[PDB]
Amino acid sequence: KEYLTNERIRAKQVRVVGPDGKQLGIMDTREALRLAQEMDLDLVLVGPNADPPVARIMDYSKWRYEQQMAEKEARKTEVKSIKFRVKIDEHDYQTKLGHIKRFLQEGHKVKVTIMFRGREVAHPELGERILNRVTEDLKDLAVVEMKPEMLGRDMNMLLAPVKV
Amino acid sequence: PSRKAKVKATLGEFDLRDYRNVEVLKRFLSETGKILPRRRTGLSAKEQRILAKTIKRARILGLLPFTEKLVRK
Amino acid sequence: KRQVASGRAYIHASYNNTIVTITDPDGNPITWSSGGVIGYKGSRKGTPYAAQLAALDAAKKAMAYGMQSVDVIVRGTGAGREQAIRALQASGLQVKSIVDDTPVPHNGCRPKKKFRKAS
Amino acid sequence: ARRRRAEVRQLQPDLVYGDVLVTAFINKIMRDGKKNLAARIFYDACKIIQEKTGQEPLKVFKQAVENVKPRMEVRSRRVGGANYQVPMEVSPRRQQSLALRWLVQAANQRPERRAAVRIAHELMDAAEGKGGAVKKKEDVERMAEANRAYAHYRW
RNA sequence: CGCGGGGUGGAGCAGCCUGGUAGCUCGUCGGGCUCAUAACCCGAAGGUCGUCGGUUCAAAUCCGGCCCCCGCAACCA
RNA sequence: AGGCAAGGAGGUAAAAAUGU
RNA sequence: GUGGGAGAGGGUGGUGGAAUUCCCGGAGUAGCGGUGAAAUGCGCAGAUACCGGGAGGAACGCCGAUGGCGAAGGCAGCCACCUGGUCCACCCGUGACGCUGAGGCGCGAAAGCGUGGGGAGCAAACCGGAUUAGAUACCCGGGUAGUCCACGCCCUAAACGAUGCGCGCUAGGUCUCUGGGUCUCCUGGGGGCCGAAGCUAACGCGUUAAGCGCGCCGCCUGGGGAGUACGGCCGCAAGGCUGAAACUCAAAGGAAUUGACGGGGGCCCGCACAAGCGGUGGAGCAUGUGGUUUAAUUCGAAGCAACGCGAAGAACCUUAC
Ligand SMILES: [Mg+2]
Ligand SMILES: [Mg+2]
Ligand SMILES: [Mg+2]
Ligand SMILES: [Mg+2]
Ligand SMILES: [Mg+2]
Ligand SMILES: [Mg+2]
Ligand SMILES: [Mg+2]
Ligand SMILES: [Mg+2]
Ligand SMILES: [Mg+2]
Ligand SMILES: [Mg+2]
Ligand SMILES: [Mg+2]
Ligand SMILES: [Mg+2]
Ligand SMILES: [Mg+2]
Ligand SMILES: [Mg+2]
Ligand SMILES: [Mg+2]
Ligand SMILES: [Mg+2]
Ligand SMILES: [Mg+2]
Ligand SMILES: [Mg+2]
Repeated sequence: KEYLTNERIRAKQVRVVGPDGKQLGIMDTREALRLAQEMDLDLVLVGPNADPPVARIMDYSKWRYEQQMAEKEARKTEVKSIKFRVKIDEHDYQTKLGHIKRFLQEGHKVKVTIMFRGREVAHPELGERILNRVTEDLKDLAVVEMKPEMLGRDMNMLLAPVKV
Repeated sequence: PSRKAKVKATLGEFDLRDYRNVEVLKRFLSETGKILPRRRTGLSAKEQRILAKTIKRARILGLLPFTEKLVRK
Repeated sequence: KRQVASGRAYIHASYNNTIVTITDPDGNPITWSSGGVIGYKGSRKGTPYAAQLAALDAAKKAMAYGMQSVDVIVRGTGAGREQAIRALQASGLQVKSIVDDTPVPHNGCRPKKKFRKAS
Repeated sequence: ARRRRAEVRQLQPDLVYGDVLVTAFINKIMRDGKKNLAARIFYDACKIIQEKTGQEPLKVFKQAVENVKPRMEVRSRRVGGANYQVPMEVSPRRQQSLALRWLVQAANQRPERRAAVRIAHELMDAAEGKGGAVKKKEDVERMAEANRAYAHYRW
């Protein structure tokens, strides 16, 4: 994802855009560089595809750093995927339910996802049967986000906390 | 494996149980306040033990160091 | 604003960060440097190079208080105690001596579980 | 590669100037084994150098090489479960080779028409202490300094 | 009816607020990796940001209305 | 000064489920 | 008995520093700590690191051992007290007073529980963070009981030398610690190691025997069921002792041996990775295959070692559909 700086800029007449919400026109590469120098914020080819390449006057590195930080923040609060079957047992089901409950308590969203084989005929019903029941059980902690929808080789149900 | 000198060897005849005898005693300690072992002192097990006890007693008084510092490093 | 020329350098070293505190010959600390002081967060914080850098920084700081006379005191062992010492020797101070001093317990309280298995 | 250190090849040196480095450079330039193609190219570049920047073309090349030779390089080791870019010294021959490679890359990376010309220009830049090869070298040096901590994983 | 907040690749959510420059996780499909399955990794596929506008050289972004979704009150009668 | 070795350091030896 | 000796034996009273934390004081500022990486965590009310003191509680560095003590559990700062065991030397006193021990009585780590205190660290549970498909876990940040003491109770253990105690005999050597000697060597008592004979299923044991005997006690008669039920006793509880059967399986096992295997070690190798040059995957097409479709898409080949393979020549032929 290269928004390109200073003399990473090959294009002749770049659309020299300012830092904020201003422009300087469609000016040369050298001109753009000079402008960047003036602001001390780098010249950055943020839209190369655009009607002459969009060349923002921004400090590139700092911006990138900020973006990275934001990304990191986004990493976390999160979603737990509880994977059911068609051939899954009653004790197993209970275990899964318990896990889901724990997750809810913690403050995590819940993708209860069923993983299917062949017999996508007597798969969907069983997926519903398990998942619906589970949802009914955890109603006290959980507002269902996504209902039991069959999606080709899988089935999803999702639960969100009522409150945390 | 350390063969410079032995503390009993460099020495003449002396008493083990006198803590009040620091000159002959500051010899069994390390540069750091630490007791030299059998293979650095050269005493009988029994004798060594006695010496250790005496050293401890001295420390408790204040004659010999509990510890100090190693230098130069 | 204090001005001393004379004193000591403690290098306390954990394997996580090799800290260096410069003090006057009383035991009153003027200026100090560690890994995070030289930016360095985490992993590298207590690497030999980091320690060296910290030492250099400390020396520089001391110099800003006309300081020359410095008695080294290494407390514990970290990633770079020896390197730190070397840096100090080089850095720009009249070094007194490298005093080796561990804060070893005389069989104290129970160590942590990481420091368990030492037994 | 587990027995002897395995010899470096004994290059037949240059026909024109009388040097092995030159030959090596030529070889580096040449892909597809088309030597007298690229040897000619090299000679053209030399000529250009002589004309443009009035100086002995071998000497210029040598200077360029010297400029781009990096004494510190970066390797890579997975240690602990994290991949540290390892800063280490370079052996002389290896360093030289690296420099040559970089020069050749720069010659290709240049925006102008004819290869010989490009090569010549690149060499001139290197001699000056500038261009693409030099930049690459600088970057490498930085890397061997922004990672100078993990230095202790001494291979 | 009164007020606040939000509507975004299939779902959850970042970014809006500070005009230009849309990300991650789950899901879809394909591959890899593996002796093989999950797990894994990668991609590839896939959003104009509810919508109609205007602003401005240029809107997810500044602004209005409608459409929704959440909640709080709705009093004297 | 090197020669070997003893001991103390500290760095490294990541993680990776199953069964035709 | 007398003369000695060694020792972390036990209890009672004290003290001695390092260290930790916590408090005050000082100087000092931008992070510390933490990790395979990180994050939670603390820090500008100023942490951390450094010095000065003080407050505690706990443990005892070096010596320290492959060592010493006890009957075992166990036990280490040091000193004092009370106090056990034991070893030698003299062979002086007694004249078989002994050995063993069902029961019984006593001790009995650690955890646990009761009553009261104390509480620094560590730290189950627990609350966090990461790690992870998941994380009740390994890793980090806290954190309660507990660890510590008194008094009471609990009585189990890989309570191990997995070797019941007692004595007599049956090569040595070698190191150790501890006593006496006529002291470069003898002779006792312990602790180890190597090995004669012998024993053993082999490993190994081998004067500290698992050798040869004798003495007495404890227990065993396939594994699982199960140290469970059932009773009985004990306990404030947790549980403990005491201890089956029904059924079920033709095994449960030990010791070694050959291999194989190991995210066991050492020594090696190979284009195995690195170092390098050029690709493959992205494009079209050439082909072979899987899948799918067909009236039939003949049949096989299957990870490396099936996939420009049989096919080194499919228009009919070939050809098998
Ligand atoms: Mg006596
Ligand atoms: Mg303070
Ligand atoms: Mg008699
Ligand atoms: Mg008589
Ligand atoms: Mg804790
Ligand atoms: Mg977690
Ligand atoms: Mg947890
Ligand atoms: Mg913890
Ligand atoms: Mg209690
Ligand atoms: Mg037993
Ligand atoms: Mg008995
Ligand atoms: Mg004994
Ligand atoms: Mg003996
Ligand atoms: Mg025999
Ligand atoms: Mg033997
Ligand atoms: Mg037997
Ligand atoms: Mg039991
Ligand atoms: Mg009962």
